[PDB]
Amino acid sequence: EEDYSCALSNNFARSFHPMLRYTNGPPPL
Amino acid sequence: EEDYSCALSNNFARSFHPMLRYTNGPPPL
Amino acid sequence: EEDYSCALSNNFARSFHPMLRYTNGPPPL
Amino acid sequence: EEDYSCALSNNFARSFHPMLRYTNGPPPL
Amino acid sequence: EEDYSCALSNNFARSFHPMLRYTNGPPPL
Amino acid sequence: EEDYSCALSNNFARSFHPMLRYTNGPPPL
Amino acid sequence: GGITEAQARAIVNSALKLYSQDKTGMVDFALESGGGSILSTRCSETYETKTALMSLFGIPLWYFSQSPRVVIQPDIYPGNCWAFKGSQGYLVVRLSMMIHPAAFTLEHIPKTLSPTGNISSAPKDFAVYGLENEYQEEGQLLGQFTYDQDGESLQMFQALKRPDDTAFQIVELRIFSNWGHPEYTCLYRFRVHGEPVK
Amino acid sequence: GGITEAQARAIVNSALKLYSQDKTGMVDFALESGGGSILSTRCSETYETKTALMSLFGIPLWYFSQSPRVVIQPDIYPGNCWAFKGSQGYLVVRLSMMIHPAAFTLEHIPKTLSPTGNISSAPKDFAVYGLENEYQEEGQLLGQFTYDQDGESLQMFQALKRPDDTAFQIVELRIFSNWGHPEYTCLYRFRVHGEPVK
Amino acid sequence: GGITEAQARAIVNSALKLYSQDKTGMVDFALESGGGSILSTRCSETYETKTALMSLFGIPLWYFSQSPRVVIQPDIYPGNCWAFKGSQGYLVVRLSMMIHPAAFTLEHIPKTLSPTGNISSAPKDFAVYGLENEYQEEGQLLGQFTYDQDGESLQMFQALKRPDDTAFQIVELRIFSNWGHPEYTCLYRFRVHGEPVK
Amino acid sequence: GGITEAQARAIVNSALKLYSQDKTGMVDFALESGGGSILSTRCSETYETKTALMSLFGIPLWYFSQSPRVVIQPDIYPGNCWAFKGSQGYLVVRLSMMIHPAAFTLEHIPKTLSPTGNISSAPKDFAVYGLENEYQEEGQLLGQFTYDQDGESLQMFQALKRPDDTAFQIVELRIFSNWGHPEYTCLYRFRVHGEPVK
Amino acid sequence: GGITEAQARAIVNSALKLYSQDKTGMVDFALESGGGSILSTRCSETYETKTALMSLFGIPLWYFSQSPRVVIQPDIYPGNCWAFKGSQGYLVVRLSMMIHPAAFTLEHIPKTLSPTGNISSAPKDFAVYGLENEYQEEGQLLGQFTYDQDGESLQMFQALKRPDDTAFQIVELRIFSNWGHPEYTCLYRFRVHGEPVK
Amino acid sequence: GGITEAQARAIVNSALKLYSQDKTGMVDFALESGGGSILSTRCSETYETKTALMSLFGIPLWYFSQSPRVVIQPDIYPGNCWAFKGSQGYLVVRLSMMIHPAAFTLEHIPKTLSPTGNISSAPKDFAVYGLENEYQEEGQLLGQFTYDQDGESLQMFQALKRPDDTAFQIVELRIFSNWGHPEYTCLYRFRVHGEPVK
Ligand SMILES: [K+]
Ligand SMILES: [K+]
Ligand SMILES: [K+]
Ligand SMILES: [K+]
Ligand SMILES: [K+]
Ligand SMILES: [K+]
Repeated sequence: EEDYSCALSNNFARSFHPMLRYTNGPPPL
Repeated sequence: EEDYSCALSNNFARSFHPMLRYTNGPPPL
Repeated sequence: EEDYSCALSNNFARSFHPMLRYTNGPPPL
Repeated sequence: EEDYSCALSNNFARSFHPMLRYTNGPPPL
Repeated sequence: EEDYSCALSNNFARSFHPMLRYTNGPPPL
Repeated sequence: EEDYSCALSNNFARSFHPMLRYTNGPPPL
Repeated sequence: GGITEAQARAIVNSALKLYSQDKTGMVDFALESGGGSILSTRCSETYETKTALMSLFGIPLWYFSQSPRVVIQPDIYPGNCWAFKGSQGYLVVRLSMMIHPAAFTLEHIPKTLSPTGNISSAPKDFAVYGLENEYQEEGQLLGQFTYDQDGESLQMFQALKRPDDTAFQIVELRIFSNWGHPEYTCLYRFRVHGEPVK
Repeated sequence: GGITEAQARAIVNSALKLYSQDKTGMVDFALESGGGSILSTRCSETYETKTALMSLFGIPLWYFSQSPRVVIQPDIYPGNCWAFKGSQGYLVVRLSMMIHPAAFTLEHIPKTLSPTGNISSAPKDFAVYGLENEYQEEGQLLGQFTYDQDGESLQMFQALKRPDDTAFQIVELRIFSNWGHPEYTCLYRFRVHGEPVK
Repeated sequence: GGITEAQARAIVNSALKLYSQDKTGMVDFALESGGGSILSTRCSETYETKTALMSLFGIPLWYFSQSPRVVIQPDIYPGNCWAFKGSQGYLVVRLSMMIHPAAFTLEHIPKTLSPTGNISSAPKDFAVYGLENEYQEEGQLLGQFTYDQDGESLQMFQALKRPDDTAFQIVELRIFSNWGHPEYTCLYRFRVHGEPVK
Repeated sequence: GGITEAQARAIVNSALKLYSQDKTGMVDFALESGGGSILSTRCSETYETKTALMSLFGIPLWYFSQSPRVVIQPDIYPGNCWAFKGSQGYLVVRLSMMIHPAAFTLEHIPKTLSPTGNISSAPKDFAVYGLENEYQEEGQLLGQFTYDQDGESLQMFQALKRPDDTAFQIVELRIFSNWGHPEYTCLYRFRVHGEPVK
Repeated sequence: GGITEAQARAIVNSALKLYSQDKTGMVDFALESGGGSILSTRCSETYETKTALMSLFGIPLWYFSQSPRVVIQPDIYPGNCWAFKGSQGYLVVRLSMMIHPAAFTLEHIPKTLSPTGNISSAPKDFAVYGLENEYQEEGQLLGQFTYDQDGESLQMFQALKRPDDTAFQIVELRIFSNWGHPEYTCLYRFRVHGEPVK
Repeated sequence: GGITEAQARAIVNSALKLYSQDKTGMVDFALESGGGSILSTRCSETYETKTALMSLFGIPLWYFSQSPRVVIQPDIYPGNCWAFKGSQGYLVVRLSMMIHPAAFTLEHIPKTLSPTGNISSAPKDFAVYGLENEYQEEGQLLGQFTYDQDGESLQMFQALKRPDDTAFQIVELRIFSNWGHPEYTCLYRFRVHGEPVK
C-alpha cells in the first residue's frame, strides 16, 4: 500500500542537499 | 566611440564572480 | 539462496572507483 | 616555562579554519 | 574569407582540455 | 653545524607533491 | 489616565528587548545552530523547477533549489523556504535536548511582501507527533492545527494536555493541505518549545 | 491631549511590525532570493584592492572582493557593498515579475557607522531606465534623482508619471557622480517597487 | 505631565533608528566585513566535540565546528560562538584603522534563549591590551572587567584614562574565568570603539 | 644448414615487429582505450588492505586500491592488478564491437619478478560465457580452462566450436580457484579475440 | 657464408638496444615530457562523440575525449589519438630547442590491431611548415608527404634541402586528406628531428 | 661453426623474454607499484624552474615539476626524472620487504636521446646505505660507486660482502657529484635487488 511505502522512504537522504546530523550531543553554546 | 563600446561590454560576465540567472520563472515562495 | 543474490549485485557500481561506460559507440581510433 | 611557550604559539594558524587577513588596507565601504 | 578566419582561431584554447606551455625554458632532463 | 641540520630535514614532506606510504604491508600482487 | 515620557520610554525599550530575543523570548529546540537537525522528509518530493542556474564564464554549473534544512534557519526573506510538490508533506526533526513539548511556532511571509499579493503556497491544516526513535512510522499526536492566512506572519500553537506527560527528542510535522497553490507548498520556519527533562 | 498606556502599546507594536517587513512593508521585485537577478555591469570595473587574502596553513589561496550580486541582498553591515572604480557605474537588473514600476529605494550606511565619519563613497546623482530586452542599449527614462548624504540611511524615490504606463521586467541603474571619494563608489542595496501586470 | 501621540511616535521612531545602527550607533573597528581580522589565538584550544557530522548520500565528509572568526561577525543566534577548552583563552585582533581606543562591547545570548536556562559557558573576568605589533608578547593594559551573568545580553566597558593617549591598531582579549561550565567557554561577539587618528 | 647474416637480421626484425603489436598481433576487443568497458563485478569484494595512504603536508587524505578497470589496461608491472577477496570472482565486460569470439588471453607476472618467488595469487581454474544483455544471470559457455603457474606469463585459450556460431558483445569471466593464496586472487589482464560481424 | 652463435647474439642485442631508444635512436624535439608543447589547433574541431561517460555512484559526471596533447605523448595503443572532424586539420607545435629541422616521423596503429581491419581514419596527404612566431599565418614549407596505409606503422620523411638553412622553434602540421573515413581523422604521434643551433 | 634457423629463433625469443621482464629478470624491491615508497629527501631542494605552466581558458592554474616519487616508477622518457639543485642529493626509500640487499641498478637516458648531445646532469659518484629506522641519521655502508657517462643506459652495481649479512627494509641513496651540469642533477630510476628474509 502507498501508506506503508511512504514511511519506508527518505528522499532527503538520497538528494544533492548535504545533511548535518548531531551525533548525540548538543554543540557548544 | 567610447559610448558605443560600453553598451557592448559586460565585465561581470567575464569575472570570477559566479552568476545566478532565473530562466524565465520565479522560484517557489 | 546465495546463488540468486550474487547475480543481483554489482559491488563495483557502489564503490569509490569511477566507472567509464561507452554508450553504444566505439570511440575514434 | 608554560607562560613563555603560549606567546610563541598560534593554534588558529595550524587549524582547518581558513584565515582572512587585510594586508594593510581597509576594504571599500 | 574562410581562409583568413581559420588563421585567427584557436579552438584548443577555448576547450575543456588543459594546456601545458613551457615559458621559454626546457625542463630539467 | 650544517651536517647535523640536514639529517633533521625532510623537504619532500613540506612540498606540494603528494606522498604515498605503505603502512607496514605490501599491496596485493 | 495618561502616561509620562519615562513610562513611554520603558514600554518601547521592553518591546525592542523581546523583539531582539528571536521575537518570542523562548528557547527553540529545533533551531539548527543550537543543536536541532533534519533527519528525514519521508516520501515528500522537493519541487524541481530548473530555473535558478549558476554559471561561471558563461559555463552552466549547477541548478539551485532550497534544502529542507532552511526550515530550521531564521532568515525568512521571500524565497528562503522549502518547497515540496503538491499539498501533503512530511518533516522529521531531531531536537537539541529531550523535552516535554508545550507549544509550536510556524512562520510564513506576509501578503504585503509576496509579489502576487497572496500567500496561496502557505500551509493550512497540519499536525505534530512525538516519536521514540527515527524509524517509528506512527508517533503520538501532540496536536492538530490550522495556519490562518488572514492572521499574523508568526503564529503559535499549544500542545494537547494529557494526564501523563511523555518526553520526546524527535518530532514529526505533517502538512495535509495548503491555501490553494496548485503546484507546491512552501515552509519558511518551524519552531518547538517546552521544558527540558531534569 | 495625552495618550493612554494601551494606545502607546499599540503605536509601538505597529512600528515593530512594519520594521520586521523589510522596513517598508512593500514588495521588492529586485530581491535576489525572491526571483531578481544581476544580468550585466556594462563597462563598470569592480575595484581591485588586493588586500583581503584568504589562506590555509599559511598558504595563500584567493583574494576576496564583493560581487555585484550583493546589491540585491539585504545585509548592509559596513563593507557589504559593491565597489566600482571612479564615479560612473552601470547595473542591469532583471525583476522577478513584469510590473508597472512606481518607486525605487537606495540604502547606504549612516555616517555614525563609517570609520572615517564621512560617507564620501556613497552615490550622489543617478537615474533609472526601463528596458524591453537585455541587449537594448538605451531604455526609457523612469526618473532622475539625488541620494542625499545628509538624509536617512534608507531613501525612497518616485517614478515619473506618464499618460501611458508601460510595463517592464528589466531595469538599468546608472550612477553619474559620488559624494567625493577619489578612488571608488560603493552601492549597498537597490530596490524596485510597483504593481504586477494582471 | 502626559505625552501626546506625536511625542510618543517620535520616541518610538528614534529607538528603532538606533536599534537598526548595530544597536549602539557607534563604529566597531573590529568588525570583519569593515576591515578587522583575527591574527592569532596563542595557545587556546578550540573545543573538539566531534558531534556535527556533514554527509552526502550517507557518506561522512567532515566534522563542523565554529571558527574564531565568528567573534567579529554580527549573528548571535545560539551556537554562533567560538568555544575554547577550559576557562582561559586568548584572541589577537587587528583593527580596521589606527585609533585611540575608548570602549569595548561583549555580547552573550540571554538565559531565556539558552536550552538549559543558564549561561555558565559565558565569560566572566577578562582584560584588553594594546599591542604595537603582532609578535609582541605583553601589551599595554587598556582595562580589566567582569561580564555580569545577571545583566543584559550586550554590555559595554570603558577603557582606562591615562595622561598620554597612545594609538593602537592591534588589541588582545584575554579571558581569565567563566561562569562555571566545566568543559569550555563560548564567545559570541567582541567589539572595539574609539576615535581614529587624524 | 646454416643461416646468413641477412637471414638472421630478418628473423630478429620480424620478432620485434610482432612484439610491438601488443605482443600477439591480434585485436583485443576488451581493451578499454579501444572501446571496451567493465559493467559489473557481481558479488565480488575488492580486497581492502588499508595500507596505501595518500597524504599532503602530513594530512591523511585517501587510501588507494586498484579498480577492476585495470584488468583491461596494458601495464602489468607488479601490483597493477585487481585483487578480490577469496578465490571465487566475477567480471562482466562489454566488448568494443559485436563479434564471433574465437580465443581469450590471460596474463600474470612471472615468478622471477614476484618478491616472494611464487605467484600463489594467480588465477587457476576459470571459464568464459557470452551474454545477450547486461542483466542476464547465466550466459552460454564459451570454454573452461586452467592458467598454468609453471607456464609463460601470457597464455592463450581457444573457444569451444559449435555448429551454430552466435555473436556476442558482452562476456563474463568467472574465476573458480587460485594457486593457493589464502586471502585474495589478483588479475593482471584479460583479452578477447575474434571476428567482427559484417 | 654462415654466422656463429656469438655473431647472432650481437645482432639481437643491437636491435633491442635501438628498439629501447624510442625505436629510432634520434632526439624528438616535439616530445612533451622533453620540452615540446601544443600551442594551437587553428579552426580544427575536435570530434565530439558523446559516448565515453564517466560516473560515480550512478551519477553522470563528465564525457571523456582525447586532447590534442596526446599527439606528442608516446603511448599508441588503439584510441590514444587526437580525432578531428572531417579530413582537413591543423596542429601548431613549439619545439624544446631552436633547431635546423631535418626529418619528421608519423605513426598510426597497424591494421592487425584495428577492430575493423582497416585504418581509413589515418592521415594521407600532409605538409610541414616552419614559423617565426606563434601568430604567423603562413610559414616556410619544409616538405609535403603522403602516409602510406600499406606501409609500416612508423614512417619517416625527409625535409627539403635549401641552399640557406633557417632555424625554427615552431612548426605547423597540416593534414589535407585521410584514407577515406567519412566522419573524422585520427593522429597518434608526430615527431620532429634535427640539429640544435650552437 | 654456424647456427641453424631454429637455433637463431631460440636466441631471439629468449632475448625478448628477458627484455619483457623489466629488462633484467630480477625483482625490484624499491618499485612503487610493488610496495616501495619514498620516505624523505633530507635537505635536498627540488629544482624550481617556473617554466611548465598549466592553464584552462587562458587562466593560469599551476606550475608543474616532477616529484621524487618518479625515481621508483618505470617510465624513462626524457624529462621523467627528479631534479634537485646542485650536485649533492639524498633519497630515503622504504623497500616492499625486509631483504639481504645484493645489488643496485641506476638508469639515465642515453646521449642519443638528449637534445644537447650530452648527459651532464647525470649522477656520477654515489653510495648506498642500510638504515634500521626512518630517523637514523647515518646507516651502514652497502657500497660506493660511479655511474659511467660513456657506458650503457642501465648500469648494475654489486653490494659489499661482509662476514655477517644484515637485513634491511630502508635504504638511503646519496649522490656526491654529477657529470658537470652547473644548475641541477637528474635521477631517472633507482632499483634495489636481493633475497627476502625467510
Ligand atoms: K528559513
Ligand atoms: K547588500
Ligand atoms: K558571532
Ligand atoms: K593491468
Ligand atoms: K599518442
Ligand atoms: K622514472
